[PDB]
Amino acid sequence: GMLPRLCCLEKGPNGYGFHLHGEKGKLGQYIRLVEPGSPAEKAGLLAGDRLVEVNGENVEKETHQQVVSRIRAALNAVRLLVVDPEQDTRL
Ligand SMILES: [Cl-]
Ligand SMILES: [Cl-]
Repeated sequence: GMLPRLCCLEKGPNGYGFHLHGEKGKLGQYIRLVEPGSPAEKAGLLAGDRLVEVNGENVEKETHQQVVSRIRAALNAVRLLVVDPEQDTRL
């Protein structure tokens, strides 16, 4: 579709079930290691997706630490707006 994917994740016993990672000396947080059967999987996250917003706030220029803090601050739920970096670029 035209609108980016919005993944709404409900925290489970063992968390959301994904890793968030950045690259060295570069902005951008990306999804990896989406656990089978997890809230992350069920919401439609895929490894390689680039995170654009967390709960309605743009994180494209935030540090790893800042983004993790925002996801953990939503102590039970989170809405992640994500894009496929091979198909979407911020200018
Ligand atoms: Cl991965
Ligand atoms: Cl996309």
